[PDB]
Amino acid sequence: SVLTQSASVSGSLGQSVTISCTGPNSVCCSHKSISWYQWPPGRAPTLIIYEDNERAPGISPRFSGYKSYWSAYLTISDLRPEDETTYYCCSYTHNSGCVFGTGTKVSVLG
Amino acid sequence: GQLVQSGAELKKPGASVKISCKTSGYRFNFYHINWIRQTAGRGPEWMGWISPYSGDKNLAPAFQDRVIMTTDTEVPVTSFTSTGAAYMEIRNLKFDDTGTYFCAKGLLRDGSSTWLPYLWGQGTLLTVSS
Amino acid sequence: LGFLGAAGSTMGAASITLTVQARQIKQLQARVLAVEHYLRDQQLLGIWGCSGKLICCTNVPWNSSWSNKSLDEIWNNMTWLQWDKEINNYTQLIYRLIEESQNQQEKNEKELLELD
Amino acid sequence: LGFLGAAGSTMGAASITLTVQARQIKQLQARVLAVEHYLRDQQLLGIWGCSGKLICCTNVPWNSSWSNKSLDEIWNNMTWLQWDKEINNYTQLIYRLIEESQNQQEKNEKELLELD
Amino acid sequence: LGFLGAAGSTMGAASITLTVQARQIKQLQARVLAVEHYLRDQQLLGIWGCSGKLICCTNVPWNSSWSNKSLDEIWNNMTWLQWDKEINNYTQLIYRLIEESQNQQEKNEKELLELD
Ligand SMILES: *[C@@H]1O[C@H](CO)[C@@H](O[C@@H]2O[C@H](CO)[C@@H](O[C@@H]3O[C@H](CO[C@H]4O[C@H](CO[C@H]5O[C@H](CO)[C@@H](O)[C@H](O)[C@@H]5O)[C@@H](O)[C@H](O[C@H]5O[C@H](CO)[C@@H](O)[C@H](O)[C@@H]5O)[C@@H]4O)[C@@H](O)[C@H](O[C@H]4O[C@H](CO)[C@@H](O)[C@H](O)[C@@H]4O[C@H]4O[C@H](CO)[C@@H](O)[C@H](O)[C@@H]4O)[C@@H]3O)[C@H](O)[C@H]2NC(C)=O)[C@H](O)[C@H]1NC(C)=O
Ligand SMILES: *[C@@H]1O[C@H](CO)[C@@H](O[C@@H]2O[C@H](CO)[C@@H](O[C@@H]3O[C@H](CO[C@H]4O[C@H](CO[C@H]5O[C@H](CO)[C@@H](O)[C@H](O)[C@@H]5O)[C@@H](O)[C@H](O[C@H]5O[C@H](CO)[C@@H](O)[C@H](O)[C@@H]5O)[C@@H]4O)[C@@H](O)[C@H](O[C@H]4O[C@H](CO)[C@@H](O)[C@H](O)[C@@H]4O)[C@@H]3O)[C@H](O)[C@H]2NC(C)=O)[C@H](O)[C@H]1NC(C)=O
Ligand SMILES: *[C@@H]1O[C@H](CO)[C@@H](O[C@@H]2O[C@H](CO)[C@@H](O[C@@H]3O[C@H](CO[C@H]4O[C@H](CO)[C@@H](O)[C@H](O)[C@@H]4O)[C@@H](O)[C@H](O[C@H]4O[C@H](CO)[C@@H](O)[C@H](O)[C@@H]4O)[C@@H]3O)[C@H](O)[C@H]2NC(C)=O)[C@H](O)[C@H]1NC(C)=O
Ligand SMILES: *[C@@H]1O[C@H](CO[C@@H]2O[C@@H](C)[C@@H](O)[C@@H](O)[C@@H]2O)[C@@H](O[C@@H]2O[C@H](CO)[C@@H](O)[C@H](O)[C@H]2NC(C)=O)[C@H](O)[C@H]1NC(C)=O
Ligand SMILES: *[C@@H]1O[C@H](CO)[C@@H](O)[C@H](O)[C@H]1NC(C)=O
Ligand SMILES: *[C@@H]1O[C@H](CO)[C@@H](O)[C@H](O)[C@H]1NC(C)=O
Ligand SMILES: *[C@@H]1O[C@H](CO)[C@@H](O)[C@H](O)[C@H]1NC(C)=O
Ligand SMILES: *[C@@H]1O[C@H](CO)[C@@H](O)[C@H](O)[C@H]1NC(C)=O
Repeated sequence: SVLTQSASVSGSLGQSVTISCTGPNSVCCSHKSISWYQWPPGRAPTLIIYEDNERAPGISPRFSGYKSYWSAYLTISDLRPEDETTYYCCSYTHNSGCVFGTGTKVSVLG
Repeated sequence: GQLVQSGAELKKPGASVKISCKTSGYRFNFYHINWIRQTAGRGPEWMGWISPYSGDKNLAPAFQDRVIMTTDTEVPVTSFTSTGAAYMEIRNLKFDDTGTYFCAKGLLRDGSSTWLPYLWGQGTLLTVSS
Repeated sequence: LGFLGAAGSTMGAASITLTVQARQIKQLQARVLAVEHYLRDQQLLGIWGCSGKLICCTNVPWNSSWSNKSLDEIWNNMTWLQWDKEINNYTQLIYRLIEESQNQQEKNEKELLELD
Repeated sequence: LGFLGAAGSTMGAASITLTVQARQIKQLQARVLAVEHYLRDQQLLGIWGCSGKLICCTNVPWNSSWSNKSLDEIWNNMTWLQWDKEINNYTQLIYRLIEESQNQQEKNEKELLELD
Repeated sequence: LGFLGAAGSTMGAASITLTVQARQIKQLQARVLAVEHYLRDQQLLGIWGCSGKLICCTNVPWNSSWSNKSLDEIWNNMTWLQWDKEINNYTQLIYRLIEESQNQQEKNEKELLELD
């Protein structure tokens, strides 16, 4: 994929964790919006963030997006074992389909 | 709001397959129906989407020559909910086309995020063997 | 579109048509009733300080108990028909709060002018 | 408090409750009559330039012959019922003066519209 | 001058007198009808944002197809009676354009206020 993500991120329980999403400026993030998903293997994904700032319904306050032209970020506050899953970023526009990134794994320590 | 997909099926190479996506608990015509593929060697891939309302569809360039999308006419249950189904057909299956296929529906009726796959079906496996 | 043509549209989309619906022995009873119907809503706007306006912002804060929905969830994901049902039990409460806020504003502007 | 519950209160206290009273073949005639009374008062406010306001300041100076009471003697020492009785014979003079002041304002507004 | 006394005067002269003319079983029908006419005209002014004013400027540009006359040809050379005949077939079109402009204006005022 034109989008890339770090292979993995980690932190201790209760620690904040940040996940980057980057690519060519034409894909991320000039004139583009990035959405974020949880996607456990063997299971359907859940939408977490859309328009880089808005939480999807049913999503805990601990999840929040941040943005820069070079990269979109997802930050998870209060890291829990419940969040120990694979995440994907998706670049999108109102006139185009989703472009998925390579994804990242999140590990929870202690 | 729930989406239900056709169960897993085994195919020979070059075979066509048809996958249903039954819907309930929300108005079928109000949201875009998205299709997403996941394969271990490729990761998630967008297969495009079809509007249940206008019939308009947007296939990703990779799938424009192989994927056909259609929908059923919705049947109302309440003034604000209905049932119906979307279907997708894949022509000329390859071993590279194996893995889980998902049905999903659009997030909003309007705004720039309207087509995002907010709700997902459980997904089902497609297998190709000689 | 047309009269109520926007009824199935989203609440945000519907706002472009507000003027379409703002306009518009048994025959005599029909005529009197139409007048009472019209004046009922105009009376509320006059009390609220919203008279002459299609869209009128107030000083009353939204109470999340009335709805916990995000602005996208309301404006880009709902019809006005659905919205009225969601807050049907709170509509009169909201109306009274608007009236209380207007009367305090009228009083405060008077006091400002008394000082100046 | 309820409808007219403010009637025995001082004029200053009563002013906080104005919105409470702002609300609200024989049957048909009664319905028409109720509408005429509502509109009668609204027409006066429109004539005075006060339409859409619960409290409306004018450019008419208080004329001491109507009452010699100080503001404290009026606002904190009287009810509105008592006040109406004290100036009951001058209300028509006051209404006419308000209309005359509005007429001058409209002439000035017309000039301003052409200027800018 | 009195009610309709300006009718034979030019439109420009007449514009001065609008203040004067803004004022002023079968009886039941007469009373209902008088109310309907008052409210019909006020309903349009409220929708247009022109309520409370005798003269109301809008943001709608004049279409030369409605009339090719210069302002002097209209204001100093015509009665309002003659003018109404000239645009009798365009009046409803003009009204709709005013209404659309008001709704776009208030939507923009809302969006401006969202930034405060
Ligand atoms: C009844 O209910 C239904 C369902 O709720 C309502 O329908 C929903 O209506 C909303 C609002 O209109 C739609 O949202 C809008 O969707 C478009 C994107 O869709 C576009 O892409 C399609 C891609 O498919 C192909 O074509 C493209 C062409 O480039 C190819 O590249 C692809 O490869 C594919 O071949 C395209 O097909 C669409 O065009 C067709 O369909 C549309 C549908 O609405 C028709 O109008 C077209 O004529 C044509 O048939 C279309 O291009 C988004 O772009 C919209 O976002 C913009 O507009 C929003 C309006 O509110 C605005 O808020 C956004 O910010 C954004 O505006 C931006 O872009 C504008 C472009 O002009 C700029 O002007 C603006 O300044 C800003 O930059 C919007 O998200 C829903 O999709 C639609 N839902 C469904 C399922 O169809 C319906 O409205 C209801 N009816 C009534 C009366 O209420
Ligand atoms: C019914 O229709 C008629 C016809 O249309 C209409 O009469 C026209 O009225 C307009 C004004 O609305 C007149 O146009 C103005 O005339 C001004 C005055 O110039 C001369 O006339 C003066 C008298 O006019 C008034 O009184 C007569 C009756 O007496 C009446 O018919 C007029 O309508 C108007 O009410 C007169 O005093 C003046 O005096 C000059 O000549 C005498 C001769 O002895 C001399 O002694 C004086 O020293 C002086 O030289 C003169 O005779 C004119 O000033 C005015 O222009 C000024 O005002 C305008 C508007 O503010 C400004 O834009 C401009 O820049 C100037 O400041 C203008 O030209 C028109 O002339 C009338 N037409 C005719 C044919 O008489 C009636 O009003 C209509 N009635 C109603 C109720 O609507
Ligand atoms: C029916 O009629 C009765 C009698 O007129 C009304 O009762 C009066 O109500 C008014 C409004 O509440 C009272 O006005 C206020 O009285 C206060 C009395 O002081 C209290 O505290 C002292 C000790 O500090 C006690 O001794 C006393 O008994 C009271 O408990 C004043 O303190 C108030 O002054 C403050 O507010 C005013 C108004 O804003 C300011 O101008 C002052 O500067 C100050 O901030 C105020 O004067 C009045 O006293 C009551 N009268 C009596 C005899 O009790 C009823 O209200 C009326 N009912 C209705 C529905 O109208
Ligand atoms: C968009 O709305 C749907 C449905 O919400 C309901 O239907 C809307 C049209 C409107 O009438 C709302 O006021 C209604 O509440 C949302 O889908 C719901 O999501 C919740 C949480 O996951 C789920 O429990 C519901 O079952 C879903 N639908 C129904 C009918 O229950 C959808 O999330 C909204 N999209 C947003 C906010 O982005
Ligand atoms: C919010 O609404 C609920 C339900 O009406 C009410 O109990 C609560 O007091 C309200 N909160 C405020 C601050 O008014
Ligand atoms: C005040 O009112 C009296 C009685 O009507 C009147 O005679 C007097 O002229 C008025 N004063 C002014 C300035 O109008
Ligand atoms: C207030 O008005 C009442 C009723 O007229 C009167 O009895 C009382 O004496 C007045 N108070 C003062 C201070 O004038
Ligand atoms: C003028 O009127 C004509 C005929 O209705 C119309 O086609 C044209 O667009 C109008 N011009 C403007 C500026 O509105």
